[PDB]
Amino acid sequence: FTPNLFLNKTTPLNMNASSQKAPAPGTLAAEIGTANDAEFGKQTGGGAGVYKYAVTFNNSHGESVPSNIVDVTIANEDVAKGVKLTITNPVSTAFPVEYIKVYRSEKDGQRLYEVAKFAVTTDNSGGVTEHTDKCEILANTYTAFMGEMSEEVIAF
Amino acid sequence: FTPNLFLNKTTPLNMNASSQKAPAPGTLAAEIGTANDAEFGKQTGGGAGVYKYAVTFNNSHGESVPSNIVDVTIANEDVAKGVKLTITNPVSTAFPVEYIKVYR
Amino acid sequence: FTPNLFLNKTTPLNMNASSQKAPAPGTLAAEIGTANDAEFGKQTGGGAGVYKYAVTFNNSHGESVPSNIVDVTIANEDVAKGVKLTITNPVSTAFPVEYIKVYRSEKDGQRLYEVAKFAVTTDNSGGVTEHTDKCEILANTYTAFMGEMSEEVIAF
Amino acid sequence: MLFKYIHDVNAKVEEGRRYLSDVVRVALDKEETTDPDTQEVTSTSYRVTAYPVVQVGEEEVPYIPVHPKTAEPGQKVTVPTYDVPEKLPVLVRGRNPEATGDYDDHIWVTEEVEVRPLVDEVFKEDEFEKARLYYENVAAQLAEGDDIRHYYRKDLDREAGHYSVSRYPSF
Repeated sequence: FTPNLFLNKTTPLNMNASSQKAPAPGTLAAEIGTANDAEFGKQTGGGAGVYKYAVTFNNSHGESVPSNIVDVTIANEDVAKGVKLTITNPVSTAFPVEYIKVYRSEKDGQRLYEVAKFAVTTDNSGGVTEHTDKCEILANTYTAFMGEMSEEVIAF
Repeated sequence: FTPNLFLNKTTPLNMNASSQKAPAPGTLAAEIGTANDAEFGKQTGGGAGVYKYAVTFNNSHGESVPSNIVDVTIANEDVAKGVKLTITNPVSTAFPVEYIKVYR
Repeated sequence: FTPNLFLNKTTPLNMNASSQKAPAPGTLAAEIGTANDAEFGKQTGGGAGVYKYAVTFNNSHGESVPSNIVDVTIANEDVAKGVKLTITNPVSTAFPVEYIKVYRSEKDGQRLYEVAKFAVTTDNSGGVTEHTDKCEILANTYTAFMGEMSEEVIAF
Repeated sequence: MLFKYIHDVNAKVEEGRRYLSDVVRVALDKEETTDPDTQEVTSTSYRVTAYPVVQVGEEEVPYIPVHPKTAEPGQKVTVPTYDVPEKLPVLVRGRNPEATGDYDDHIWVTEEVEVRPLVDEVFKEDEFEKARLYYENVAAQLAEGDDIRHYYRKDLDREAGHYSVSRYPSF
C-alpha cells in the first residue's frame, strides 16, 4: 500500500476562474433523457431524488466561471433513463473553448463536484453540444489504482 | 546668488501636443464658484476683469492639445468667490488621463 | 559565348500564392483596343487567333493567385489594334497591391506565360488600371545579351 | 474597412494591460461627413486603428493555397469573425475582508477593465499614401513579435530648435 497525498477525490466546484486567459461562461439546459442503461439506481437509497447540474468551459489556459445551476427531479421509474444536457457556447468569448466539465451534486445535496470531462463538438460561438449523463461517477467519491509496477509494463 | 537657466516662470500654453501618446482632449466649463476665501483682490487696482481659462490632459507620456477656451467675467463683488471648473474626460482615447493642468 | 542556366524564358503561370501576406486576387476584363501600332502581325502565320489572358497582383511580400481567365478573338483586321485590359483592385484585401504581372498564351495555345510587368495607377480599394497590350513580348520566348564586360563599363 | 489584418500575439503580449486578448486587429477605414439635407459630402478622412477583438461568429470564404499546396476549383474554408468588446478581465492581488486564518488571507481577485484602442490616427482627404504607410508600419511592427512602440508623427509635433519655448519643464 502506497498512500499518495496528491490523489484526491472529485474536485468541488469553484466559483472563480482559474486564469484570466480562460474562456467565457455559457448556458446550460437539462432534462430527463431517453436512454435505457443509466446507472442511477446503483446507490443504496436508489436513484430517486433531486440533483443539481452545472458546467464550465475550458481551454489550455484555465477554467471559466460556472454556468447557471439547473435542478433535475428524477423519479423511481426514471432511474434507467439518463439526463440529456444541452450546452451552448459563449456568444463573445475572448479566448477559444476546447472542452467542458460537468458538475453534479449529491442526491438531495447542495454542493457540486466534477463527474465528467469531454470535448466540445464545435468551437463556434453559439454552438450546441448534447451529452447524456448515465451517472458513471458518483459525486464525493475516491479512486484507487492497482497494477504491476515494472519496466516491462509501464515506463516514462 | 546662483542664477539657473532652467528655473523659469509659469509655463505658457502651447498648441501642439508634446508626444503622440498623450491622451485626447476633452471639454471645459467655468462659472463663478461659492467659495469665500479667494485671493483675486490682491492684485494692483482690484481684481475685477475678464479672464481666459483652458486645460490640458496629461499622463506619464506627454501633454495633450488645449481644450476649448472659455471666458469668465469677474465683478468687483465676486473677487472673494473663486472660479469653478468642470473638467470632462475624453470619450475615446488610446491612452488614459492621469492629471490636469489649468491655464489662466 | 557564355551559357547561363538562370537566363530563363517567359515564366509560366503558377496557380497558387507564394506567401501568406500576398494581396487578394481581383478581376480582369479584356477587349479589342483602339491603338494603331500593335505588333501582333509579326508572327510567321499572322496574328489571327484566340488568346487567353490573366493577371496577378503583387507587393513586396509575394505574388497572389491568378485572377479569372478571359478569351479574346483577334481577326485579321484588328491586328494593328491592341487588346485593352481593365484591372480592378480587390475590395477586401489585407495588404495593398503594388504592381501587376500580365500573362498571355500563344496563338491558340493553352498555357499562359508572363509578358508584362508594370505598376498600378493607384493602390486604393476598387482602383482601376487600364493597360493596352501591343504584343511587345511573345509568349514562350527567350532573351540574350551581348556587350562589353569590363570594370569601366559595368560594376557591382 | 478598406484593409483588415488579424494578428496573433504571444503570451508575453497577452499579459499586458492594453492587450487582454489573443488576437489584435488592424484596419484602415474611410469616413465622410454629409449635410443633413441630402448626401452632399463635406469632408473625407482616413482612420487607422488597432483593437483587441473577440470572436463572435464564422463565415465562408474562398480558399487561397500557398506554393507547396494545391486547391480545388471551388474549395472554401471557414474563418471566424471579430468584434470589439466592452470589458476584459484581469487578475490582481488582493485581501480577504472576512478571513478566518493565515491560509485564506491572501487571494487573487478578478476585476474587469475598460477596453481602449491601441492606435487611433486621422488623416485628411489627401495623403492617403501616408495613412497606408502608417498602417503597413503598424502591421509590420506587430509582426516583429513585440508590442506597438512607435507612435511619432512629424506633422503633429512641436518645432525643433526653438530654445525660448523648449526650455520649460516637461519631465
